[PDB]
Amino acid sequence: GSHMRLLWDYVYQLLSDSRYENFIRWEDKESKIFRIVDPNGLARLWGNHKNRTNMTYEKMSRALRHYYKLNIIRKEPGQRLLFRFMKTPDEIMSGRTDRLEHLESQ
Repeated sequence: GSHMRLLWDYVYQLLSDSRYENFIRWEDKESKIFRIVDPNGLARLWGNHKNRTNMTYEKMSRALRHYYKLNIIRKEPGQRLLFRFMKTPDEIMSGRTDRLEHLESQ
């Protein structure tokens, strides 16, 4: 495509498709809540998307940790790989992940 997906932008695509629901899945689509079902598998998707060898779940979690501050994704109380989108892409693209587009290009 012409538009590269961010890590959070990527999970959306993975979230809505079943072939990835083993790596990640909506827990509550309309609440924008998702569980990372298999982060190891999911990160290989991430590295697959960005065409990187050294892309691990650690690398993905870095992005997530950054997304929290930038009011993108949040972390729930108690669960492991559960995450809730603080905002939706339309809202997030209002400057929050503007800088992000530049680092998540690699």
